[PDB]
Parts: sequence; C-alpha cells; structure tokens
Amino acid sequence: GQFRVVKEPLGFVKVLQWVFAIFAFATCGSYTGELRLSVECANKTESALNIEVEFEYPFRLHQVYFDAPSCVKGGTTKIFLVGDYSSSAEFFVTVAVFAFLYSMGALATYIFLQNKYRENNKGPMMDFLATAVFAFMWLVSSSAWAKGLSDVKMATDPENIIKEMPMCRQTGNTCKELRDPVTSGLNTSVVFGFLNLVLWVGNLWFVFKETGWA
Amino acid sequence: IKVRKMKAIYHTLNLCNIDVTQKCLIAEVWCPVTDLDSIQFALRRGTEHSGSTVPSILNRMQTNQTPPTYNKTNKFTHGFQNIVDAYGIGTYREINPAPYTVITFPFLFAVMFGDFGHGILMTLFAVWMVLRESRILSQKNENEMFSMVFSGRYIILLMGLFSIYTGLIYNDCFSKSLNIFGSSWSVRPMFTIGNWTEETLLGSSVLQLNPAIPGVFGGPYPFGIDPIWNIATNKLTFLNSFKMKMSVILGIIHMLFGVSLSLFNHIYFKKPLNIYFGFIPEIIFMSSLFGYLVILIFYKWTAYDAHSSRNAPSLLIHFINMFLFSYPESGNAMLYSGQKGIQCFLIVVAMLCVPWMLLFKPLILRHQYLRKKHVFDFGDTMVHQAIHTIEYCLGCISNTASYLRLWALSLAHAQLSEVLWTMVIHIGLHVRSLAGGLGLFFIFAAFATLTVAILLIMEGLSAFLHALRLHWVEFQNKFYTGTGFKFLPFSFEHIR
Amino acid sequence: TAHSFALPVIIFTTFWGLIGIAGPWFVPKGPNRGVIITMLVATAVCCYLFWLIAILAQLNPLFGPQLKNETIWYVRFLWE
Amino acid sequence: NNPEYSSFFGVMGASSAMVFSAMGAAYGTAKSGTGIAAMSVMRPELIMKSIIPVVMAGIIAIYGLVVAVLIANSLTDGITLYRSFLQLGAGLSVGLSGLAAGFAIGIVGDAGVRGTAQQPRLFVGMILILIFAEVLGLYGLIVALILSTK
Amino acid sequence: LCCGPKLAACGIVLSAWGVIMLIMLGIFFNVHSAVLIEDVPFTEKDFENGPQNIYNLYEQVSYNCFIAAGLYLLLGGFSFCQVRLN
Amino acid sequence: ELFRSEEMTLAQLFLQSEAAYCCVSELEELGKVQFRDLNPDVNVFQRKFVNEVRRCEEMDRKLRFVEKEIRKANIPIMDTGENPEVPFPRDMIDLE
Ligand SMILES: CCCCCCCCCCCCCCCCCC(=O)OC[C@H](COP(=O)([O-])OCC[N+](C)(C)C)OC(=O)CCCCCCCCCCCCCCCCC
Ligand SMILES: CCCCCCCCCCCCCCCCCCCC(=O)O[C@H](COC(=O)CCCCCCCCCCCCCC)COP(=O)(O)OCCN
Ligand SMILES: CCCCCCCCCCCCCCCCCCCC(=O)O[C@H](COC(=O)CCCCCCCCCCCCCC)COP(=O)(O)OCCN
Ligand SMILES: CCCCCCCCCCCCCCCCCCCC(=O)O[C@H](COC(=O)CCCCCCCCCCCCCC)COP(=O)(O)OCCN
Ligand SMILES: CCCCCCCCCCCCCCCCCC(=O)OC[C@@H](O)COP(=O)(O)OCC[N+](C)(C)C
Ligand SMILES: *[C@@H]1O[C@H](CO)[C@@H](O)[C@H](O)[C@H]1NC(C)=O
Repeated sequence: GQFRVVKEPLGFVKVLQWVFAIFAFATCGSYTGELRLSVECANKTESALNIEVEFEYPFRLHQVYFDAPSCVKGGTTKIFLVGDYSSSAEFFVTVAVFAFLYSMGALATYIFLQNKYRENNKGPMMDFLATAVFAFMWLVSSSAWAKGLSDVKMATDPENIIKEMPMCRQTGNTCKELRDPVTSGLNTSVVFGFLNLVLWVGNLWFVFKETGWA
Repeated sequence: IKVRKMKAIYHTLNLCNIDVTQKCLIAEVWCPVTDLDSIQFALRRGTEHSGSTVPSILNRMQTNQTPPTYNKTNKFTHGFQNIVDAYGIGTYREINPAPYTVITFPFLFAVMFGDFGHGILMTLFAVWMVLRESRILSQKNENEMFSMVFSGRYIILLMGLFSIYTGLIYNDCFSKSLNIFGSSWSVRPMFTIGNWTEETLLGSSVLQLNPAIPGVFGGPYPFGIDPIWNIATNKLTFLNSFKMKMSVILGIIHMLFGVSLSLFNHIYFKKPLNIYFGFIPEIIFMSSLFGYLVILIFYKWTAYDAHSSRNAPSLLIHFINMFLFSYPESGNAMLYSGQKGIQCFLIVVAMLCVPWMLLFKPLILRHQYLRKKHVFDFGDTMVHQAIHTIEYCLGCISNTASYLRLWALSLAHAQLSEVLWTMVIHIGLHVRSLAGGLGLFFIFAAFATLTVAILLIMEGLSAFLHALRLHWVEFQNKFYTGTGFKFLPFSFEHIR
Repeated sequence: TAHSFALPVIIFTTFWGLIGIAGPWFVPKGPNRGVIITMLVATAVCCYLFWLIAILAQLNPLFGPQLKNETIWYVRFLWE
Repeated sequence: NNPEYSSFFGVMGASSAMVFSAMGAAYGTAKSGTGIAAMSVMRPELIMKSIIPVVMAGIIAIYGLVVAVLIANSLTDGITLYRSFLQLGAGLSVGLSGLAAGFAIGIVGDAGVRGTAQQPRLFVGMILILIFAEVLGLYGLIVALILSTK
Repeated sequence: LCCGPKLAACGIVLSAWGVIMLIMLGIFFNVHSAVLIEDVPFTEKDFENGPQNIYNLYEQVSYNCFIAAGLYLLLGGFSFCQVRLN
Repeated sequence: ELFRSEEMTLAQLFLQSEAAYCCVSELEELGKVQFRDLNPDVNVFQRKFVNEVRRCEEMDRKLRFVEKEIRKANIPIMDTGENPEVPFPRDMIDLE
C-alpha cells in the first residue's frame, strides 16, 4: 500500500476529486422539493385553500401535475409544470458519478499499483486524456446545471405558476403561495460542480507534469 | 499444381505461332501500358532461367482491334465491380460505375431496407464474415448461396451500415421508434389553447391533433422522422407522402448524375456531336420536366404550413396540368406567381429537346459523311435516332416512376416488421401475469427466427436486387454501354 | 419541446460538408485515394440528402398525428 | 344510421386478401415443387438452393395474411360504407396481385429449377426474374396499405 | 448432452440477441417509453385517477422482459458449455 | 484506378523456342498477359503441342485416381502453400 502516493499532492487532488462530485451527487440526486399554493375563488366554498405538490431531483417537471380549483361549479382543472431540465440535471449527475468512479479507481491504482500506473508514462498519458475529457465535461455541465437551476427556480416559482394559472383571470379569484422549495441544495450542487471543474483544470497541469510533457 | 501449370503452359503455347513460319516463337498479347517494363523484366528472368544467349524481344504495334475492359479490382471493390459487371462488361475506357456504385448501391438498398435493428443485425453478420474471412476462405465449401454472400461480404457490410443510418432517419428499430431528442408534438396545448377536455377524450375513439394552435408543433425533429408518428394512427398518411417524395427526389438526382457521367464519357471519347445533340438536349429535357418536380417538392415543403393547409395544392395534379396545359381557373390555386408562364416555357423546352435529339444529329452525320468525301444509310440512321429519342423520352417517365420501388419496398418492409412485432412479441408483452416472462422466451425465439427469415433474408434480398435493377437500368442507361470484353489474363488460378 | 430548425440544419450541414469536402484533402495517398475520396463524397451527398428530405418533410406540417384516446391520455402526462 | 350490411364488403375484402393470396402461393409452391421433384432425380445437391421459389410463394401468402389481418382488425360494428369498400378494394388488390405473382413465380421457378439443373449459371437469372414476380404482389400489398388506411 | 456445433452456434447467437434486445426492451418499458404503450396490458379502469397504474404495468412488463433475458442467458450458457464440450 | 479501364495495348513477342516455355511460365506467374489464338485455321485438337497436352491430361488423370484412393482411405492431404513452377526441361519423364 502506497499511502504516500495518496498523501502526495497528486493523491490529495485525487482524494479531493473523489469527495467532490460525490457531494454533488448526494446534493442533486437526493433533492426533493415541495410547493404549496392556495386559491380563494369568488365563492369561498369553492376555494382551494391548500394545494401541495412534490417533485424529485430529475426535474421532469412537465410530468408533475395537480388539480387546481376552477372557481366555477367547484370543479378542478389539471395543471402541469412547464418544461423539464433532465437533459442537464441527469447529464451533470452522470458526469459526477463517472468522476467519482474514476477517482476511486485512480486512488486504488495509486495505492496498490502505482508502479504499473507510472510505468512507461502510459498511465500518465491515459490520466491526461481522462483529465482533458473530464475538464471539458465539467465546463459544459457547470453551465448546464446553473442554467437548469435558474430555470427551475423560475418554473417552480409559485408566482409564475399563479400568473400562468387561468384562475387569476376570473373575477374575485385570488391565488397566493405558502412555501417555496429549498434552493440551498441546488446552489450547493452548482458550487460543487464549479469546484470540481476547478479541481480538474488544476489537475490537468499536474498530469501534464507527471507525463513529462511539461 | 505442377502438372496443372504444365498443362496450362503447353496449352497456351499451342495458341502461339509454330515452326511452320519461323523457328522463333511468335506471341500476340494484350497488356496494360504500365506493365510493359515488368513484362520485359519477366522475359529477362525467362531468358536467364532457360540459359539461351539470345534475348526474347517485345514490340508494340498500333492496332484496330477492340481492347478489353480491365478495372484493377481490389478486395473491397471486387463485390461492387462484379455487381456492375453482371449486366455487361464496360467498354474500353468508359466511365466505370463501380466507384459511385460502392456507395449508391448500399445507399439505395438502405433507402428500402431502412431499419436500425435489422441493419445492426446485418452489419454484425457482415463483420463476422469479414473478420473470419481467412478461416472461411481456407475452408471452402460447395454452398453456392453462402459463397455468393461471403464474396459479397463487403457489400453486405456497407448495406448494413447505410441501413442503420436510414433506420435512424426513419426512426425505426424493429418497427419501433426511439425518441432520443424529444418529439416536437405536445398534446397539452390542445387542452390549454385548443377546445378539448376529458369529455372529448371519452367521446372520441381516435381523435386527432393539429399544429395550427401555437404550441402543438415545436419545430421539426432534429434528426430523423419524429417518434410520435410511430404511435400515431395517421402514420401511413404522412409516411406514404414523405417516402414517395424521397424516392422521386433520389431517383431523379441519381439519373441526373448518370447523365453528367454520360457527358464525361462523350468528352473523353471526343464526340462533340453527342455532347451538343444527345447529352445537352437530354439533360435539359430531364431537368425541365422532372428536376423541376424536385424543386416543386422542396418548395412546397418550405412554403406551405398548417395555416395554409386548406389551399395547399397537390403536386401530382400540378404536374398533370403542367403536361396537359390544363391550367384551370377552378380548383387548387397556383403554387407560385408566374407558374403558368414558367411551366409553359418548361414544357416548350422539353418538347423542343425531342426534335433537337432526333433531327439534328442524323442530318449533320449525313452531311459530313455523304456530301463531303463524295456505307451511310440515311433512312436507317433516322430510324435509329428516332428509336433512341423515343426510348430516352419514355425512359425518363418510366424510370422516374420505377424509382418509386424505393418507397414501395420501404413501406413494405416497415409494415411487415410492424405486423410481425404486433403478431409475435405483442403476445409475449401484453400479459399481466409475471408468468409471461417465461412465455416471452419462446415468443421471442419465434420473433427472432421470423425476423431473420422473412425480413433479413427475403426482404433484404429483394431490396438488394431492386437496388441492383435500379443501378443497371435507371441509372446506367444514361451513360453506360457495356459492350466490351472482360480481361481474362493467363494468370495461374490452378492454385485451387 | 421546441426543436429550432437552426441548430440541427447548421450542425448536420457543416458535419456532412466537412466529411464530403475536407476529407478528400485528408485521405492518405495511395492506390485507393480515388476510390476512398469517391466514397467520402458520395456518402456525404447521400446521407445529407436523406436527412434533409426527412427534416424538411417534417417541417411545416399540414396536419397533426392521429393518436388513440388512450395514448393521448398517457402522452399528456408523460411527454412535454 | 349506416346500413346493417356495411361490414359485408370489408369482411369479404379480408377474406379475399387471404384466399386469393393463398391460392397464388399454393400454385407457386405446387409448380416449384413439381420442378424440384423433376430436377432432383439427377441433381440432388440443388434441392436447397432451388427451394427459393417456394419461399417467395410463401412471401406472397404472407402479404395476403398481413393485409387480411389489418382489415380484420379494422372491422367494426359501425363500419361505414366508405371504410367497408376501401377495405374491399384493398383486399381485391392484395388477393389478385398475390394470385398473379404466385402464378408467375410458380411458372418461372418450375422453368428455372430445371434450367439451373442443366445450366448452373441460370440460377441467378431465375432469382432475378422471381424477385420481379414477387414485387408484383408487393405492389398489390402497397396499394392495399394505402387504401385500408386512406 | 453433446449436440451439433451448428445448433450450438445458432443457440448462442440467439441467446446473445435475446439477451441484448430483451434487456433494452425492459429498460425502455421501465423508463415508461410512450412508444411501447400498446404493449402494456392495461384495462379501462387503469385510466381512472392517474398514470401510476400504467407505470406499474410498465414495470411488470419490464420484469417479464428481464426474466426472459435471464432465461436466454441460461440458454446461452448451456450453448457455450456445449461448444466447450465440442 | 477504378475511375475507368486501364490503358490497354497489343504487343508481340519474338522468343526462341528453347526459352519460350520458361518465358511463358514467368508470364503465367506474373499474370498481366493475355495470349490470343494465332492459328485458328487448325482446330485446337490438332495443334503442334497436342501430344504434350494429352500426356499432361493423362498425368492429371493419374493424380485424380491417386487422390481418390487417398480420400477413400482416412489419410489426409497436406497443404504447404508452395507453388513451384513446372520444370521446363524434360522433367516430364521423371514425373511420369
Ligand atoms: C443473419 C442474417 C443476416 C442477413 C444477411 C443476408 C442479407 C440478405 C441479402 C444478401 C444477398 C446476397 C447476394 C449478394 C452477394 C453476391 C454479390 C457478389 O459480390 O458476388 C458476385 C457474384 C458471385 O461472385 P463470382 O463467383 O462471380 O466472383 C467473381 C469470380 N470470377 C471473376 C472468377 C468470375 O457475381 C455475379 O454473378 C454477380 C451477380 C450477383 C447478383 C446476386 C443475385 C442474388 C444472389 C442471392 C444469394 C442467395 C440468397 C440468400 C440465401 C441465404 C441463406 C443461405
Ligand atoms: C452508421 C452510420 C454511418 C453510415 C454511413 C457511413 C458508412 C461508410 C461505409 C464504409 C466503411 C467501411 C469500409 C470498409 C472497411 C473494411 C476495409 C476493407 C479493406 C480496405 O482497406 O479497403 C480498401 C478500400 O478502402 C477502404 O476500405 C475505405 C476506408 C475509408 C472510407 C472512408 C469513407 C467512410 C464513409 C464516410 C465517412 C463516415 C460517415 C459516417 C460517420 C482497399 O482494400 P485493401 O487495400 O485493404 O485490399 C487488400 C487486398 N487488395
Ligand atoms: C445537372 C443539373 C441540372 C438541373 C437540375 C435542376 C432542375 C432544373 C429545373 C428547371 C430550372 C429551375 C426551375 C425553374 C422553374 C421555376 C422554379 C420555381 C420554384 C419556386 O417554387 O419558387 C417560388 C417562385 O419564385 C418566385 O417567386 C420567383 C419567380 C419564379 C421563379 C423564377 C425562376 C427561378 C429559377 C431560375 C433558374 C434556375 C436554374 C436551375 C438549374 C418562390 O417564390 P415565393 O414562394 O417567394 O413566391 C410565391 C408568392 N409570389
Ligand atoms: C444535388 C445532390 C447530388 C450532387 C452530386 C454532384 C456534386 C458532387 C460531385 C461533384 C464533383 C466532385 C469532384 C470531382 C472530381 C474532381 C477531381 C479531383 C478530386 C479530388 O480531389 O480527388 C482526386 C481523386 O478523385 C477521384 O478519384 C474522383 C472523385 C469524384 C468525386 C465525385 C463522385 C461522387 C458523386 C456522386 C454523388 C452520389 C450520388 C448522388 C445521388 C485526387 O486526385 P488523384 O491523385 O486521385 O487523381 C485523380 C485520379 N486518380
Ligand atoms: C444479435 C445482435 C443484437 C441485436 C440488437 C438489437 C437491439 C434492439 C433494442 C431495441 C428493440 C426495441 C425497440 C424499442 C424502442 C423504443 C424505446 C424508446 O422509445 O426509447 C426511449 C425512451 O426510453 C425514452 O422516451 P420516452 O420515455 O417516451 O420519452 C422520454 C425521452 N426524452 C427524455 C428524450 C424526451
Ligand atoms: C373551440 O374549438 C375550436 C375548433 O378546434 C377552436 O379553434 C377554438 O379555439 C375553441 N375555442 C375555445 C377553446 O374557446
């Protein structure tokens, strides 16, 4: 066991990359949000005083639905959220999962087969290739996840939901919110993605130096 | 091997002159120009081995006899070269259809056999044959069918690849689409802006969808046919038209490429007569009558949308009216301003190209070969040119029609795959009880055998041979002659 | 689900144009340079024509898909 | 509203698409089997290669079955005269096209099995003719798929 | 149980095809792909409240597909053992 | 290349009889030469070397018979891959 390899600056970078994107996977893939609204129609008896909705991490929001009040005859109209950002959320989650698996494999190789990894610099070259690929993936995914988080905050926003709801277009109907989703998890995930991108960018130079191309 | 070569060599020397004329043997041979030095070096080896002091001597001589057709075939190009040679060995030094066939035969095959899954199966099979080719080449068998397929392994490989591509474009995989980017058809705007409700869903068995209301149709699918058409009962209504237009477009462009190749042939052979009467009249006729049809198809696609659906003209009727000069004041309106004048001009040019081909060339030939220098038979020449013009003009129509076999075979393959799926593995999938997972075993065994037999083997063979027929007739009648002789060298194949 | 007809057309046109135009200048020199160039150009032309026909045929639909009521009900929930 | 007899034409179209295709494929199979039996007494090694025309007759039968199944799954109680007669036309198209294609396949295969027995090179020519004979019935099926889903 | 190598090869190729295609079909059913809605064995009652019932039936069909894939995996293993025997 | 057929040309060779066999053997190995009948007046079955070709055919028959006995027996037939040239000198007597 070459624990000195882990303790070395490159090993520290690998350990940091393992902890990061794993923090991101935990923050994102475990995200579960709830929203609460209320509608008081012209007749109070038909008021939807409390309507609650829940959504998961994948952000397939267009699937999420709820039976809002119609304010006429006491009926209900099914309303769905607008747009989904799975293409970005799942992409970032998969990138983070792949990064975590690669970090675990690299740590295992350095601890056990560091000599084989360093042999002929072929392992350093493969590490440099993976580092460039991961840097590009992180650069794309950080922006994708930030845009997804902003647009999800917009779409899940009770203000926007009420504005789009046709109940407000009626006479006397009043729609209000009760709670908003916790954006702390999404913000932390975005910050962790940016940190992982920075770590990969920094490790690019370390890999280049190790491979001798410096 | 020793005795077989010895026999072959003596039988070859039989063909050479004998001492009845000279003690030194006389040999006559065809040879490519570049290999003359190599042949001389081979003769030098022969002299050294025989020990004869005198050296054998080779000599060129300007000739009149027709040289053979030699194509310097390769391992990858052997299948395609045999494929194009089947319908007649090309003449000496004319545009060879093989290099273009190398792609257009797999592509035309894929336009019909288009299916992602079946293409995957075919490319895997062709890759197995390619990889294990040395093994099978060593282990020879008498199975004619298998020998044919193996010789065509590269043909099958390219056919599989292009079939994969066309299956992706059709969004077809074992009769089922993919939806990898997301459909442009959203059903919610129908209830939001449109006039629907759960009551309408209960009341209508099949209903329908419209893109006129804003959010239903969010642009075209970025790559291939939209997945929703797979589940739409309106599938055929749209696929039929799209595939008919595709078939006509591809056929007309292929024929135009053939005519350009014919121009190349004439330029190389130095037949300005053919270039100025023949090709140019032919290309003008073809483009004006049928290329204009492709332009019309593309223009209608780009112009007419849902809002203008009501008064969207039918290009079939418009082409009929173009030919009949039957532009009416009632019915579907004109596609674009000036259609009457432009179409009349196009028809006039098209019909003028018939006299252009027919009358001109015979008259110039008769002039410059019977009034100058003074056997030429003017009546026979006129009859021959009339036959050629009638043949070409009727051929344009009949070939643009026959290229519809692309759509016919594609739709047939798609419908046969759909019915096979729904009649075989729908049985194993539409079972509530978990015990169905065991039934799916045998049901899918039947599905696999049926796909390999009915579809991969027989429908694939039909599509292959119809791409072949298209290439032989529709494409190659424009520039190919195929009145040469295969170069059969004195090469030792007794290795068998 | 808004599928703009700018990104797909630009991406596919540039990709197939590269394959069919730049690739002939990159093919290595040898006996098969001509045949390989022909395959590159012909594949570019054919594949691009097929894809363009498909995308245009889908563009500007004069009628929408006809979906059974069960599948319309399911698609409302699932698809965007 | 609609006549109680409106479904008769659709039912008969499905029945025709099946029956006439079956008759054409039966003729193809019978003629090809006669040719194969006559040939095999001298060239036993060509039976498997020469079994192709029988397979193409089976393919004609398969087209007939497909169109019959489509029409039979499209029949409904309130089937209007329009749909009923569309399905009748599709059935007639498939049935008669498969009938004629099967006749041609049977005759050509009976000729070409014996011919290939004598001249090995004739096998590919026989296959070439047979594929045309089969796509005749395919054209019938194509028109049927256009009609029954008009 | 010795048998013909041709039959063993056919069995193994069919096993590979079945495993791959049925695994993909199960994955798609589990993802609830709307393309395969016709293959779900649902009834009129399943359209009562929401899509959860149809999702459950999708999952059931996916389980059937995975069971078939596992059976074909066993069949391919038997064919591979027969090949090793031959 | 495959664009169009190769430039083709006739040629005629004077070669002394003694070395003619070896020279045509080298040509056969090379494979880029196509001879033509230059004595079509007399049929093939009467040409000069018909005696030689007849004896070669008899040798081929002998080899076919021995090979058939080989197949009848379980003994296998080797495969080296060498392609030696027929001996131009009168090694036919030794082979016979
Ligand atoms: C798991 C299954 C996956 C699917 C795989 C099968 C896909 C279905 C389509 C395959 C069609 C195969 C035919 C084309 C290949 C032959 C072309 C070629 O390159 O050879 C030149 C062939 C044969 O090669 P050749 O012997 O001429 O080679 C040249 C040799 N010299 C120069 C010495 C003469 O040449 C021709 O005669 C050209 C005409 C070919 C026309 C093809 C006719 C149809 C043949 C049908 C084959 C049998 C049907 C399938 C049965 C399967 C069951 C065992
Ligand atoms: C799935 C979606 C995509 C589908 C559409 C694209 C399909 C393209 C199909 C062509 C690819 C396969 C080519 C054959 C591979 C086997 C090689 C055989 C032997 C070989 O090297 O052939 C040479 C001919 O050139 C060659 O082998 C040609 C190689 C280079 C061709 C480049 C053109 C490829 C297509 C365009 C680019 C890709 C587009 C899709 C992304 C000459 O034979 P030899 O010297 O070895 O012979 C040895 C004895 N004489
Ligand atoms: C080897 C290759 C051989 C050739 C292959 C190609 C086939 C060639 C066919 C013949 C020549 C080209 C076609 C000529 C016929 C007219 C084509 C009209 C196309 C069309 O629909 O355009 C609309 C009309 O254009 C207008 O409104 C403008 C006026 C009408 C058209 C003017 C002529 C344009 C073509 C010029 C010749 C091109 C030659 C190509 C070889 C666009 O108009 P819109 O929708 O905006 O208007 C509508 C409201 N008013
Ligand atoms: C509207 C849709 C349809 C459009 C189709 C027409 C437009 C595309 C084709 C236009 C012509 C392209 C260029 C022609 C060849 C010019 C010669 C130089 C080409 C080049 O750089 O490569 C040389 C090899 O070319 C060669 O060996 C020959 C290359 C020939 C390229 C064209 C063949 C594909 C056309 C068919 C399209 C597919 C069918 C459409 C349905 C290298 O020079 P080198 O050293 O090899 O010297 C030559 C002898 N060896
Ligand atoms: C022997 C050699 C081996 C042969 C190999 C053959 C492989 C064949 C495997 C497939 C066969 C079955 C075909 C079924 C295809 C339908 C599956 C499908 O549609 O996929 C995609 C769906 O999951 C997703 O789409 P959705 O959930 O509707 O929408 C959500 C999609 N967004 C998020 C992108 C918008
Ligand atoms: C009623 O239905 C028609 C026909 O589809 C539609 O155009 C119109 O917008 C609808 N009116 C409403 C929902 O008020």
